[PDB]
Amino acid sequence: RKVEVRTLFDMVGDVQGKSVLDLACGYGYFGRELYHRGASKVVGVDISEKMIALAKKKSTEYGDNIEFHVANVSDMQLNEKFDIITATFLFHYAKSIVELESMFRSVANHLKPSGKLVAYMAAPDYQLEKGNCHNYGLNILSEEPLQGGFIHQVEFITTPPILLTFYRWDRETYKNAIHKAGFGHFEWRKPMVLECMHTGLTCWMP
Ligand SMILES: Nc1ncnc2c1ncn2[C@@H]1O[C@H](CSCC[C@H](N)C(=O)O)[C@@H](O)[C@H]1O
Repeated sequence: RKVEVRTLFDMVGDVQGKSVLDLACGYGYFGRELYHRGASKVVGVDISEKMIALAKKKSTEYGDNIEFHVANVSDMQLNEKFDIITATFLFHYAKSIVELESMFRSVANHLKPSGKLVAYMAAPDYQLEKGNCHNYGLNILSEEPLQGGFIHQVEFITTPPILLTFYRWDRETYKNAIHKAGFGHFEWRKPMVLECMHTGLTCWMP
């Protein structure tokens, strides 16, 4: 998925001298890559004690300067604003519209004026009835309808196979969440390769 990574790095653009906050950072893969492209500062946040422990361990192996915090994005307080916030596969862990809105509000509160959010999530549009994504390597096992989205149980065709639950919020739910948070504008980023897929989201503060 080169164009996914390309779009992701295109969505972020130039990071030279930019402060980056990596939300749902895991062991800090993405923030670390932006550290090597000349980010002035990188901070990582994840809700998992396990992931942040492994992140700090990896930073030791790399001898990098990256700061890691255990926090829920919905109520995190770093007492600092950043040029760029990355939130790849964070928002489909939001179990409610209120939680989704909490997360966007928290992102906005940590953005410098004219700062941008770069996100990637399960396509808001996707409905099971349209067709399953076996070809893409993602098996949709169950669909539970929510007010303004769906709960999807997804099996990734791996060995062993693993089952993930996505809260797939529709475009309108996202638009309202982005609006309430006080973003100036945003757009959906959906690349098309020549010779089911996840969607990018870029949001700019005034
Ligand atoms: N409310 C929340 N706040 C912060 N991190 C969260 C969260 N809910 C889930 N996460 C974290 O989100 C991560 C998703 S997997 C890692 C995603 C990573 N940004 C990437 O693109 O590769 C998990 O590590 C999980 O612990």
